[PDB]
Amino acid sequence: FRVYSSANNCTFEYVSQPFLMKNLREFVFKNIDGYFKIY
Amino acid sequence: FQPTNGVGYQPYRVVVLSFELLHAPATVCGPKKSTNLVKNKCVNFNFNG
Repeated sequence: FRVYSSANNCTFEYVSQPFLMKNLREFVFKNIDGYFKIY
Repeated sequence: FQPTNGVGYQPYRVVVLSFELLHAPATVCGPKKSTNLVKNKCVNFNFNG
């Protein structure tokens, strides 16, 4: 796990949805007026 | 201190929750207590605004 060392000062958190997923998985990300929309 | 400390000397627990609203998520709502639902009648509705 060579991702990160720590977090120190932090902000909003969310950890949930233990759900899984010849096949394709499209992904669209955008942020406007502070709302991070994902499709 | 003592179990029966008088006013002005006994412990004083305080909560000072601060109000703010800026570019940070402005998650401000109203005291909208949910009410009953009716149908088949001319009525005024507020569905999530």
